[PDB]
Amino acid sequence: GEADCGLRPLFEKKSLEDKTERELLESYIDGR
Amino acid sequence: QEDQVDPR
Amino acid sequence: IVEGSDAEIGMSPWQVMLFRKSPQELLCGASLISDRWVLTAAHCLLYPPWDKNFTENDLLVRIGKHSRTRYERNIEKISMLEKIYIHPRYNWRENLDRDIALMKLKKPVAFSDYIHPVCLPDRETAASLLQAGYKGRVTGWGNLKETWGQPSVLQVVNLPIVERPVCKDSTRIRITDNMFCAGYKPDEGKRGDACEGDAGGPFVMKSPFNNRWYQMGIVSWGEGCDRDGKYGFYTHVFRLKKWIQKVIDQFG
Ligand code: NA
Repeated sequence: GEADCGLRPLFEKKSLEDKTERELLESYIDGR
Repeated sequence: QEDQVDPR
Repeated sequence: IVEGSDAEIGMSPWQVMLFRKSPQELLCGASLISDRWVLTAAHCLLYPPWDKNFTENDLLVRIGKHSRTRYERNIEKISMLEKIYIHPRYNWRENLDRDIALMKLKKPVAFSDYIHPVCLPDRETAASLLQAGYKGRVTGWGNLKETWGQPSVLQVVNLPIVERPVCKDSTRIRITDNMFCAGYKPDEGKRGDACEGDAGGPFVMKSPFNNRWYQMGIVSWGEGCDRDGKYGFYTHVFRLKKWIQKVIDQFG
C-alpha cells in the first residue's frame, strides 16, 4: 500500500479541498 | 498518581 | 482533541481506532500505513503504571470510522492483530522516549473511500515540512477538554510546530530528539491541543510537492490539555523511520 499512500478518494482524487487544509499551506508559504 | 508526564 | 471541530467524512481515511468492546472503551488512535501495518504509540499498548499490557487478542483495530459510538456497517473495517512490535528503547519509567509501536494485521485490508494509508516522510519531505511555525493536523476521538467529555464524531485540529528551545523551556521533563512539540504560544492567542484518548493518532502534513498527506508525528503526551505556555508532545516519526523499516523488513 506504499504507492497510493496519502491520497483521499473523496478529496484529492476529486480535486476537492477540505475545509481547513489551506490553513496548512498558508503556514508553509507565508505565516504572517 | 501523576509523575508529571500525562500520557494521552 | 481540544478546540478542534468535526472532521468531514473521509478527511482522515488513515485514522484507526483502537477499541475494546468489554469493558467498552476507546483506548487510543492509530494510523494505517500500508495494507497490513498500523502505527501507534507504545503506551497505548504497554503502560505498566496503569496495568496496561495488551496482547494481540485483547484488541480490535477499527478502520474507516467517523462515529465514536456507532458501528458503521457499510464503511468500517474491523481487523485483528497478528503481532505487536513495541520499540525496544521505549521508556515508560521517565519521559515516554520512543513512544512508538507497530501492529501487523492478520489479513491485508483493501483501500476504499474511507480507508487509505498515510505516507511516511522521506528525508526531504520530513526536513522541509517539519519547521517551526509550519502547521500540521491532528485527529482523534479523545477528550474535548482536560478532565479527571467525549465527542460523537472524529475531531480535527491544525497546530503549528514549535521551536525546540521553546519546547525545552515549556517543561520540567527531560525531552529527547525523538520528540517534537506543537501548539500555539501564549502571545499567539490561538488555542488547540490533543488530549487523553488521542494518543497513537497521527500528526499529518500535506506536501505541496505531490499533494499527498504524510505522517510526521504520533500523539504521545502533555501536561494537562491546552494549557497556556504548554505544548503537546509527539513521537518524531522520521527519526524512528529506520526502526519502522527494520521491523517491516524483518517481520513482513
Ligand atoms: Na498550550
